[PDB]
Amino acid sequence: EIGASSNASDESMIETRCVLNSHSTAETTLDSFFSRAGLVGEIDLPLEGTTNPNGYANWDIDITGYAQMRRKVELFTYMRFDAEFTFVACTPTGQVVPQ
Amino acid sequence: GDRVADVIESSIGDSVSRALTRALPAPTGQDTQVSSHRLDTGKVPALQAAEIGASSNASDESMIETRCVLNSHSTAETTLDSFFSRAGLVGEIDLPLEGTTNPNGYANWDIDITGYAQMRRKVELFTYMRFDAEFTFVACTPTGQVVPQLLQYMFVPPGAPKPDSRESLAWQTATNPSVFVKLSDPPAQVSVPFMSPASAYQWFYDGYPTFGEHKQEKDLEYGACPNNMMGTFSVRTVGTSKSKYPLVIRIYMRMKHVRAWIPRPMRNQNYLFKANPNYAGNFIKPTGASRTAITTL
Amino acid sequence: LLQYMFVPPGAPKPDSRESLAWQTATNPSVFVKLSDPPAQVSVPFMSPA
Amino acid sequence: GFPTELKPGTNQFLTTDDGVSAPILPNFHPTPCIHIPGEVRNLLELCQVETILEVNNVPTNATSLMERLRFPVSAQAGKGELCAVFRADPGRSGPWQSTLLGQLCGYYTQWSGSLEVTFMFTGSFMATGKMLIAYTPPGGPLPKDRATAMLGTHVIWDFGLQSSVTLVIPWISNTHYRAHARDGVFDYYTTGLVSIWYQTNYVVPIGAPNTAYIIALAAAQKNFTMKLCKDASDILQTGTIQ
Amino acid sequence: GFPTELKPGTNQFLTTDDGVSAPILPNFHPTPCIHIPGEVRNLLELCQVETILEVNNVPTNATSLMERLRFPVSAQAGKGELCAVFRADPGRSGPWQSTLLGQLCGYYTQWSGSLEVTFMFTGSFMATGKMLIAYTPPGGPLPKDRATAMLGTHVIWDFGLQSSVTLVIPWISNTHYRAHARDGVFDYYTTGLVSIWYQTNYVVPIGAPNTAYIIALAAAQKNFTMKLCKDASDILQTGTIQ
Amino acid sequence: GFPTELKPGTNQFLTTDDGVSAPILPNFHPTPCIHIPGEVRNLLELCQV
Amino acid sequence: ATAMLGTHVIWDFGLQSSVTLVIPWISNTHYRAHARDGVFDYYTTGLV
Amino acid sequence: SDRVAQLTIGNSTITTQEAANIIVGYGEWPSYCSDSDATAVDKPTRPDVSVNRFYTLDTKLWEKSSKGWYWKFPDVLTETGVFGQNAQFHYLYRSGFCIHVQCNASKFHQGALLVAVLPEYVIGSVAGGTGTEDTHPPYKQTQPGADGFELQHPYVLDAGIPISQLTVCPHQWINLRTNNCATIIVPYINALPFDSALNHCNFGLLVVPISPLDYDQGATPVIPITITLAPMCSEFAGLRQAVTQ
Amino acid sequence: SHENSNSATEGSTINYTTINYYKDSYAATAGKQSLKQDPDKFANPVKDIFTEMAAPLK
Amino acid sequence: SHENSNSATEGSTINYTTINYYKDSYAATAGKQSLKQDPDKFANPVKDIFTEMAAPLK
Ligand SMILES: CCCCCCCCCCCCC/C=C/[C@H](O)[C@H](N)CO
Ligand SMILES: CCCCCCCCCCCCC/C=C/[C@H](O)[C@H](N)CO
Repeated sequence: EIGASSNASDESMIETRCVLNSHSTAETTLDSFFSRAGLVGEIDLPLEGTTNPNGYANWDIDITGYAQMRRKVELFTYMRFDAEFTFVACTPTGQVVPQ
Repeated sequence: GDRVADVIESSIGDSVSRALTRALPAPTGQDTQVSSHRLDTGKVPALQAAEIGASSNASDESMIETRCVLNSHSTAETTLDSFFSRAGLVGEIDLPLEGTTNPNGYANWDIDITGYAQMRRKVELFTYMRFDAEFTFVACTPTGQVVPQLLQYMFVPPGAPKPDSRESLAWQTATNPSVFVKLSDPPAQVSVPFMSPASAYQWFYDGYPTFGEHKQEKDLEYGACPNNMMGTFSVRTVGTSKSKYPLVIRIYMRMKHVRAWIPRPMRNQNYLFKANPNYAGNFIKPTGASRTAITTL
Repeated sequence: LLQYMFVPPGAPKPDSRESLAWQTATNPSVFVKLSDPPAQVSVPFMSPA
Repeated sequence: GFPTELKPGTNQFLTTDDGVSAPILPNFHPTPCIHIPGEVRNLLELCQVETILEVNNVPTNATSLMERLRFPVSAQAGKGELCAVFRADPGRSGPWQSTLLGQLCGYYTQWSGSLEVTFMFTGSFMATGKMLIAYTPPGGPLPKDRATAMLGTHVIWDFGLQSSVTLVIPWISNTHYRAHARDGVFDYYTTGLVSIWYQTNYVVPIGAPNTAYIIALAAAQKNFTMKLCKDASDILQTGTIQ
Repeated sequence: GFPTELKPGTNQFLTTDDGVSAPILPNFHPTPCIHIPGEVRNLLELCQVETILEVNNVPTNATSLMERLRFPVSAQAGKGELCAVFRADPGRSGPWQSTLLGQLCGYYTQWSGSLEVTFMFTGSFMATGKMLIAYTPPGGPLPKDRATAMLGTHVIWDFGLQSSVTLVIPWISNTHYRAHARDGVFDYYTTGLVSIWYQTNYVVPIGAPNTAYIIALAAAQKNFTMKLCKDASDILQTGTIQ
Repeated sequence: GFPTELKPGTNQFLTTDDGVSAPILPNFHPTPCIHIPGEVRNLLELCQV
Repeated sequence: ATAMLGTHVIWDFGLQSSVTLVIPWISNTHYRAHARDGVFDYYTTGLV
Repeated sequence: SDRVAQLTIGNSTITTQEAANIIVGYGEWPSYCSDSDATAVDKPTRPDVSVNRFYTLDTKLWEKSSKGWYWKFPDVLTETGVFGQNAQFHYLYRSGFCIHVQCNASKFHQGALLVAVLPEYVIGSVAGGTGTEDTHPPYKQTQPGADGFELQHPYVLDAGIPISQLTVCPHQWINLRTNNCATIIVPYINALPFDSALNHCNFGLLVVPISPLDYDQGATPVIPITITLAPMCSEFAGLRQAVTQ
Repeated sequence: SHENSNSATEGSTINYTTINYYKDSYAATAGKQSLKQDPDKFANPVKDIFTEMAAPLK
Repeated sequence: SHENSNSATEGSTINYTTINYYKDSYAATAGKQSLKQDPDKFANPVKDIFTEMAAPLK
């Protein structure tokens, strides 16, 4: 009712033994959870098409276009961070071309 | 409190593991000391009893007249890391253009090193092994030619969504670690930690993972250790359309920081199934070669 | 893409391009492409003498 | 002309690799950080906050999706009947998916630590009663009756001024960590079952409602840890987000 | 812009090369290691454990593969006849392939150190006798008789309360190491021959079995070392492991 | 991500270049050297015979 | 299989001809009255 | 001073006059789980004398044509006494063992038994002989119970592993000419501090006659092999209702 | 090592270990965070804190 | 050199010499192990150890 999580411990409910917990909590930190590159935008540069037939495309920077990234980032209201952007370019067949 | 003698003097709770032996440094092979002819009664090093189950401790000096040899032969190369830290084939992924296995341009490889006898016989020598891993992915066409194709290797831990198509949403890799390399580049190489829930990988699990009746349909669960299911390996050709080239991907694993427990007899029969000690019942062959007679070579 | 395997005396000699000996689970192997610079390794003094 | 030799692993793009990248804007100083309350530093802080546990996750229609949050109790025949059961796995599909703890554990393959479940009684002040909440360690099937259920870890809940009671699910496992359990061979990592039985009855006087609802809140203790960060099990996206 | 010059050997994948690789899971801490008994630290520990030596490796059929482990002795004519012979090479095809020492030495090109072979007598308690076990250093052919065999290293075995005797095969070689010997020019690294001759007879009283079996256990001494780790001589695989 | 710039002379194989190469056999210790008479140390020793 | 569950000894024939089986004092009361058929079997010592 | 021995634990005592010393598995005595190794938070129960006692489970007859037998641990005791009751009522399990194999004969009998303890002894099937059939051993073969199971191909131990290398495991030899008993003390061997006593079998005990039994006609033809064993430092945790299998 | 103090976490009470090769601190690696947690600041954010073993409502 | 202590052989009595360029210790090289052996713990694991030159069975 108060709105506070119950503070009852294991020792105060059942007969417990002595366990030295050495399990690290490092991997649940913010940088460990978030510092993994994920898709945030995709740019298509077709030869003949209606989207970008001019050989260029302007992508308004926003990470809300893909649910995988959006669900993670949207967990918190305010986020302050640096960014590292990697651009993987290839033809639709996955082939690399001298462009 | 404790007032009765059987509780006060009780050894219950003594968690120290009494070890009759202690490890001693041995950088080189043991030296051979001078020995002379020895003619005495009552004391006899030659006669032993393998009945006890202990290896005979008779030395060279106690059997024949030996000289003094300073043995400087190093024992470094027989250590666990020296023996195991050599990359070997553990899995092969085929990505055909037209086929029945993986015609969709992607393939999910359940991570297991039991698919190749060369690696399996080495790793299966010990019951429990704890180590890091270093995986190298050599990709090429069936003719051995390198082609300008961009691939994605995804590590899919147990419980993560397995991709079902080359354009599946799971490839967004927002949380899973992924590697993007081209075939023209050197083979991709990453280091994988010890991810088992147990304190050590166990190649043989003499038990069942879940309770209940183990009928015919629920019979493949024997010998399967969930503590060794490290996840799935997903590879795809990065693109929306079908790839121009057929690809075959070979995955080489090299253990490091290896620790091993409980040595067991080395396999002597042909392997038949992954994660299964089954052997050809009618084709049981002897461990070594045979000879016509025991009195001749 | 080529594979160079060092086969010490006593190790099984491969008999075909798809032989099981190429699994190199113990033997040292080098995987290089012709476009890459020539493969270069250092070999110790391995003679019994 | 310093001699270097490229080793395998070059030219690759590893998404989890922590490396250095060229800064696009030299000499750029970001906006100074003012103090904002409620800063998180570890996801374990969020994993220790109680959230509503959808124990009664039977309904599916939109007009009654709200009743999944709580399950009812009422006057009974006093034979120790069963009220509700649910598995104790947080990252497994089921009731625990409604909790923030379960949602976060969906991002981590392995978890270790004792969980805590608090049930809030929302009945009238004049309604009393006792309920038995029992946790069955792994290996034992669903208890057939209260006499079988009492043999495991359990708590006796007495309705009173203190509306809620806390049931601690102790960390009882053979392995240091539990991988995510599911149907098949991976049920080896099951945590067990939590069953709620009527201890005596739900006693209510004349003039008060005959049916009362219980709200279950689930959270993790201070020894709870997570390992092997993995991809999300659910992708909240059907096509392209337009 | 640090000037570097790539030297030959780049872009290659050396399977035995010890290098650094990018960690897939940052900040991941593995499961803590509990104490497990029987940890190995060096393969020499396994090479010093006695294992059954298939001296009588004549049979091939499945129903009698078990009799390869032991070879028989019986009452004889007392002329010092020959009982069994076998080569002392551990990594060579033959009896030594049944031993863990031989199986491990199959993984190493060069070995150096004295070997030890213990024969366990499994006859009746009332049966006595003496046997001569002689080791012939390299260069000498198979001895034609006991008089020739005694000239090399040998031990006289007396049956008694101590069932087994230990024959030490001393390290006698011109080279510091022996490469794996086989038929052809590589027989230069032969270790020699071990032959077992009846010293006096196998004497047994009335009412006890006339034929008794001997179990041979082989192992390596504390000066045994191995070098030049190589690929396995046998590949336990016919097709693809399905 | 240490910035390096390749200078001319890369990818070449110089036969007289003294460089480091990856060892094929890790932790391998060669056979110990016994004393052998008549060791040469410089070709000038042979040029004076 | 049922008998082994109580106090027991394993006797090996050898040079030592005899073995000693100790019947420990296991009783609820400090003393045992003389047991016999009927209600007085309450003081039974057990079976060997 | 080494041939006569007496092992006492709990309320049971086992004696022997032709012993052949005692083998401690991997040179480590059984011990209770340390607080830095334990992972369960509930306080384990340590019944002590009620479970740490010598259980005589079954008797097998050694014959001139016997192939060998094996038992699974603690399967053999999952249904025996207070130990079995505790193993059924408790989810977790931890204990050592002291296995005493009895096989007594006369001075005119001959034969040799290899008594070994192989941890995680996974039994495989014959795969239909040719090896094209993906079979699995039945429940009665993977968990034989207190009756053990007779090996079909003792040369490969029904698992593709030669018995010639079985001596690398803690083992003793029962050679009827000298000794009539084998004593092996096995600590807890697992990758986990605790495990289920029903689903998981920590190790399997193998009794395979390497040298066939022989005797002239007229002597006692029944040579029984009796297995006697006693858990050491047994712990249990995770109590719930009893589970039979 | 004189670089710009322009990382996203500058002016904080916590120390990181990062690798950087440029004058701008925001180009550095992610590094290691401090393992400090404040679970109570969400779990029990009450004005008058109450004892565990006692009655929450008195 | 402040890195994570997450190698597979951490908390051991033996010292390794490894080369690492990342904050995770399991990415390091294999390095050199200590040449410690315990041959007796398999070869002669008896309770009452017996002298070499004496009679094993007395
Ligand atoms: C090569 C230059 C790349 C420049 C990268 C700049 C990225 C800056 C990081 C944050 C970008 C904003 C992410 C989206 C924020 C909000 O969710 C949306 N604006 C919603 O309106
Ligand atoms: C790029 C990501 C690669 C991830 C590599 C993870 C490998 C983890 C190492 C151990 C893998 C398990 C090996 C096989 C274990 C057992 O033998 C089988 N599971 C038998 O069931």
